[PDB]
Amino acid sequence: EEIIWESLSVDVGSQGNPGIVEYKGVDTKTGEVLFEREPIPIGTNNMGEFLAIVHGLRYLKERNSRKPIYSDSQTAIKWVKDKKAKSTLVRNEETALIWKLVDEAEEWLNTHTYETPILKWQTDKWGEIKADYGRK
RNA sequence: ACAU
DNA sequence: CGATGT
Ligand SMILES: [K+]
Ligand SMILES: [K+]
Ligand SMILES: [K+]
Ligand SMILES: [Mn+2]
Ligand SMILES: [Mn+2]
Ligand SMILES: [Mn+2]
Ligand SMILES: [Mn+2]
Ligand SMILES: [Mn+2]
Repeated sequence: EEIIWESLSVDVGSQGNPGIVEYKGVDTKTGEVLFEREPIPIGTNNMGEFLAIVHGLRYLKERNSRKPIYSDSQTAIKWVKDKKAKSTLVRNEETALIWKLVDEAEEWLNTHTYETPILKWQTDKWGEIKADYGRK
C-alpha cells in the first residue's frame, strides 16, 4: 500500500541469465549504496536475488537494525522463508562458486535468527526498486 | 498467470 | 526475443 521508506532495498544485476551475477543494497529513503557484491562469473537471477536478501539480513543484524528489507523477487523471498534456494542451475565446475555462496547463505539462515520483515517491492505501483541496475 |  | 522461478 504505502512504501516503508525506513528500509533496506536489495537487487540482483546480471549479464546474461545464467550469466555474470552481482547484487547491491541501498537505503530506500536516499538511494545511498550500503553494500555491493563482487561479480560472480556464472549464476542465475534468482540465486543473486536470494544472496542479496540474505546479505541484507546479515548486514542489518550486525548493526542491530530492525529495518525491513524490500525485494522485487517473489522467488527469492520464498526461498529465504523456506531457508532453501530451489535453483535449477546445474551444479558443475563453472557454477561451483555461486552454488558455494548459495549453500553458505542457506547454512547461515539455518544457524541464526532474525525478525527482519522481508517485504515485496510492488514494482507495478511504485516503479523499479531503488537497488535496480537500470539495465532493462 | 504471477514475480523476475 | 530468451532464461529463471512459484
Ligand atoms: K523488476
Ligand atoms: K534492470
Ligand atoms: K516463464
Ligand atoms: Mn530484482
Ligand atoms: Mn543447499
Ligand atoms: Mn532490477
Ligand atoms: Mn526495455
Ligand atoms: Mn524487457
